[PDB]
Amino acid sequence: DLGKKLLEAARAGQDDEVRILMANGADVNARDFTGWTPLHLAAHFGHLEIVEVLLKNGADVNAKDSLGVTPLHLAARRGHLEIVEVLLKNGADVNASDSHGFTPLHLAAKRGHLEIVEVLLKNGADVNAQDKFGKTAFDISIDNGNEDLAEILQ
Amino acid sequence: MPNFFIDRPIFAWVIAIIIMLAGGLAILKLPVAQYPTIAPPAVTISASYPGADAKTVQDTVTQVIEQNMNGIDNLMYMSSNSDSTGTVQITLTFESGTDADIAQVQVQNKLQLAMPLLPQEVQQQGVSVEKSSSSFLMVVGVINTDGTMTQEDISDYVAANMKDAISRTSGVGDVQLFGSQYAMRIWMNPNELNKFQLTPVDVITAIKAQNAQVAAGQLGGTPPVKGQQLNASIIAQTRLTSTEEFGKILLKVNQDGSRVLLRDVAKIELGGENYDIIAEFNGQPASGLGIKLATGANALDTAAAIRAELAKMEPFFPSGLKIVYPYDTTPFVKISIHEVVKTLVEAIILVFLVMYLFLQNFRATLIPTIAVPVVLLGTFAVLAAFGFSINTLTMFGMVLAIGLLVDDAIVVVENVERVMAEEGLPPKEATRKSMGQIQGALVGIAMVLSAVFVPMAFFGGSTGAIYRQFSITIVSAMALSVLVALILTPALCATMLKPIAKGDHGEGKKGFFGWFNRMFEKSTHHYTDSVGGILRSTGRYLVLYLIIVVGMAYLFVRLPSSFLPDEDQGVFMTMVQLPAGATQERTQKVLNEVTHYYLTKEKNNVESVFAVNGFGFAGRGQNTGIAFVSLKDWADRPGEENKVEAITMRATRAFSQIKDAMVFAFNLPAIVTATGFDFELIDQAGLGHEKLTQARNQLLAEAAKHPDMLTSVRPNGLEDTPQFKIDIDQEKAQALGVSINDINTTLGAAWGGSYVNDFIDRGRVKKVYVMSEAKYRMLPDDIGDWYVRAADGQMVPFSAFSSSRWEYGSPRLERYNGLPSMEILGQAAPGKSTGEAMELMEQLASKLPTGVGYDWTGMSYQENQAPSLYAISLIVVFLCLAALYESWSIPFSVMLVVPLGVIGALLAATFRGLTNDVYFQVGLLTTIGLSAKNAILIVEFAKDLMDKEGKGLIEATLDAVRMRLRPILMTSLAFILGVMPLVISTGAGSGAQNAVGTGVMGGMVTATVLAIFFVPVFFVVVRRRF
Amino acid sequence: GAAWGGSYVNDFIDRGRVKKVYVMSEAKYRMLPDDIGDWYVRAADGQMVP
Amino acid sequence: ATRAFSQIKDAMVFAFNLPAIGFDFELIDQAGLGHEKLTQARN
Repeated sequence: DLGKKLLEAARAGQDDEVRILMANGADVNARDFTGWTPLHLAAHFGHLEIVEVLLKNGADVNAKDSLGVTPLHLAARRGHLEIVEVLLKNGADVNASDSHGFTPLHLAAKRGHLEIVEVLLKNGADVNAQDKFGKTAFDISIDNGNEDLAEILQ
Repeated sequence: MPNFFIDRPIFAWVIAIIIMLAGGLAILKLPVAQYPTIAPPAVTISASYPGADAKTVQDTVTQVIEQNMNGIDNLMYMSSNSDSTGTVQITLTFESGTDADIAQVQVQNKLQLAMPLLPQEVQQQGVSVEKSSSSFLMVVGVINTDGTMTQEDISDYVAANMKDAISRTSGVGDVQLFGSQYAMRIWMNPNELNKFQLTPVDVITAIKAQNAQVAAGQLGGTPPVKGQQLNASIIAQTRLTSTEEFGKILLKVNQDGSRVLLRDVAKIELGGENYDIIAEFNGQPASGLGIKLATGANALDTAAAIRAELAKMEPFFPSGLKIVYPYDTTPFVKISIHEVVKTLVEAIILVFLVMYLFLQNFRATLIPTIAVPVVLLGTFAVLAAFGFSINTLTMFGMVLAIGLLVDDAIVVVENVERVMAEEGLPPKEATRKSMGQIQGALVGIAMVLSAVFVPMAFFGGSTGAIYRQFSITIVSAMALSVLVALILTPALCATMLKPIAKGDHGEGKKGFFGWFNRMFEKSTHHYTDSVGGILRSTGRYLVLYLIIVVGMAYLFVRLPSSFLPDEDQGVFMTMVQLPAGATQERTQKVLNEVTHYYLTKEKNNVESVFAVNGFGFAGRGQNTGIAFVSLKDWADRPGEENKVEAITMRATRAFSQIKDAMVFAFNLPAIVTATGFDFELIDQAGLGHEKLTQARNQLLAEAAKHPDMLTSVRPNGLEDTPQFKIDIDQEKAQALGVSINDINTTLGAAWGGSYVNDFIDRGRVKKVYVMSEAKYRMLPDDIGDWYVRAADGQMVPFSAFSSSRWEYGSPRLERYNGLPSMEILGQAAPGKSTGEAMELMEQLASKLPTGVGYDWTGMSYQENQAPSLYAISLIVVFLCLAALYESWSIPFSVMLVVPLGVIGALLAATFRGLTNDVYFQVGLLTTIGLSAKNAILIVEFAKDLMDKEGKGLIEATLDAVRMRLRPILMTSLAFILGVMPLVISTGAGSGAQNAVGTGVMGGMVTATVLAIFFVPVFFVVVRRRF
Repeated sequence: GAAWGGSYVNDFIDRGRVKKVYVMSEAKYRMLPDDIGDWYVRAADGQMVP
Repeated sequence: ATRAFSQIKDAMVFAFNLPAIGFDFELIDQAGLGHEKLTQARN
């Protein structure tokens, strides 16, 4: 399957191969036992050019994991702000919750990423929302010990 | 001195007998193996961590051990990897000449002192430290054709009934078991455990208490009260022995009277220590024994010893339990040794024929028949003294020496005959005169041949180990040949040779011999007429010479190089690589599909297929596998269409259709090592694993932009795969009265498996493993089935105090010299040298992200001396001829014969399409050595005639060249014929025979046809200039 | 094990040198098979039992 | 150097050229004397 060679290229960061596979119509919705799509991989491992090329090609922006996770979740947890914005412009559910109740904000506030937390907030992300534990963006920031993130989310 | 043993024939016989005896004794108490030890000493520290990922193993075991490998002597480099099968393996390689015993004990000791720093379960399991540079003599497969016992059943039997017996057998040094003995297995059930408010913590606690060896005292023990009459020992509780006893282990006694047994919450049975690997032999469950040869032991006497012991323990095998021999190096040694004796025998018969064809008398043809065998037996003694052994290298080393041995014998005998025929001198005084003509020449030759062969035994590392065998072997035979040619042979001539009247060249005699003599005696005129005309036009031939030299250089650099010729070992391997996350079941289908291909589309050539599911030389896990294919005899696979390379390529091309995985066949190395490089990419800062992977990919992509320099540049490891991370919330846990220890044990034991303690099975100590039943530990949705008892006594699900997420991690983490790394393999593009492809890789690596270093390991290290050694060699040779002739100039007329022998070898090698390997190179040195010997004699005679009877330059050269025609012709005729069998040899170690054959025959023809014409020219032009 | 076999507990310093500390039953109570029932262990509720 | 360091108070400061490349007496406690009594024997 070309779909597999796509998952390898999307993860590896080979734009040239990825574009080529685009020419050849390799499945853009290909999956692996984890449910991760080429867009999942690219968002997680942070390559933008791929993300855009993938989105231009009909990829599900709100593709979910077997555990409910999405590309925004992946990009927010990891550090890529540029990826976050591109994803949001294409219709990524800002309030997408995990099987465990985690949203893109939680993963962001959990790891800090103040610059990414602001972007998610100005897009209608709940303050309110609770993860399985019942922690909220503020609960996660205070416990973590981030005073700067406490002001933003307050 | 010849004149000493000419008057004392009996003394010479004593020496001959002593040499024979000493040799005979040596050829009986001398080790026998396929190859000597060539690889540098290497020690491997192996450790296991049941249920541990690649990351955990490295950060708790690999790193702790690596930091303690200091203070050890003669380390070249350290290497290690950490798999997701819970295994770690640290290999330390040492300088050549390092006592492997001392090296291992130093590694072992440092490891001991680091043992207290390792995880508990890693200590329980134990840490191994073994010499890894060793090679298997054979592997003994043990299958069950009855289908009445699993591979665990076979394994346990082999370990408790065979492993020990084989180990004690004479000759075997080490024995590896391809499996594991039984082990008590407790397959827990989370649904049941929760029903009785129990956890894997309870199950473990109960087993450690109701299955242990409790120490008690004695009755009437010291100090006793006076009057005590008996003193008996007290026996307490002792470890359990049966499956039934374990199931009876008490866990909880309900408040209603009933009890809960271990049997009630888990299935109890005997299984294997692990289930990672599953082995099959032609589709049948199998196990085996990897057997190694003890040092100094005889491989043949050992292979026969193990087959006797196996047959001696045969009547005790269970039903349908048969043993097979998938791998065995014994046949190679038998064939090798047999073909050496054969060659040596038919070499004496040929020398006998050519000796009788030219000399035409039995008494003379008898002399070489004695001199040659004496020297052979003698060199075996010389080898023994140095500590060498009979092996493939030293064996061929002699079949190349017979040419120099037969020569020295033919030269002494023929010269005596030629003298008596040119003057009415009786044998005794003819031998004195004859020897007086070649005494100095023979000694000088011994020096020259030493100067040619001895420097070759100075190459460093592995490559030096190989040359050292040939060199020392050939030099010994050479020096022992001259010695016999100055003692035994001269005595045998002045005693066994009959008088021959002056002018009697058998020119008039009956029949063939009479015709042959007139024919040859007239051809010696046609020959001296040609040389006479040649010496009238030397300029024309100086030009032809340069053409030969130029052609030599061209044909030399255009010849591909390989270290040792590839062979058909009757076996080959096929790798199997499934995608990431691929299950053991899937891998099995592909292996069945591979085995089904061999036992069908190759039934004529394939004997068996040993499918090992879960193993790989560059990575392990459920998604990997190997198939060891064993072929039928070489007498059942005729033609190149049925050899390994033909079958391999045809197999690889057939497995390409499989869209499920990457499957390809490939012949194994000649010696267990290849070509290409061993590049090591090193994280020299704190970059991490992901940053290192990027630097690798970046370099791999760059090397892809040089298909004219770099080919097949690939990573020698595994690729990152999705992992299932669990996040235990510390807060909610403490908020429910649940201990983190309880959590990480019920999880670690149920899903990972925990080794609890030991029990005795039929008088043998074995392990006890606790672990969840398969159906309760397969998917992420099963984690919720597991409950943990809190302080309040309530059972709390895992889905209450944890979360999860998919992640990426390495299944196999590598390290080099204490730092993170990734191995990179490659080779030089066709036509380019490794020294060029290496230089390029260094350049590409110099442009990598800051904090990324590199280094060379293995072959690529111990990587440079050839010209330096043959510059010293070239000099010593010169100085020798200089002293032999008392001249600074004359030596040149001898050293010019070198290219004449080389060109022919290059023609043959290139024509047949062979490589410039070690067999070829050694074949050259012997050709060069022999052709040089001819020149030395022709020059010695010519120079002598000028100094003695004051003959002219041309007059002397023509007379000298005439006298040397027959000797040179004879030894060359008997040589070529005796090598023919090697050149045409097919199958069975031919790859080696063909190398030593084509290289020699081609070079031997050109080195005599051209030398008899060119050396008279060299002498003249040199004598004219200087 | 401690009574009938003796148990090595730790070390102590005797006149400058380190030596062992042993705990074993008095000879008189570890000579006969019947002496096995003279030994009491404490239960969970603080009651002794032979 | 050593001459100038003898001026330093409450400290033993020696500058020595390493020998290329005096006596060493050892006082032993044969009985179980103890550290204090051994010191008395030294003093």
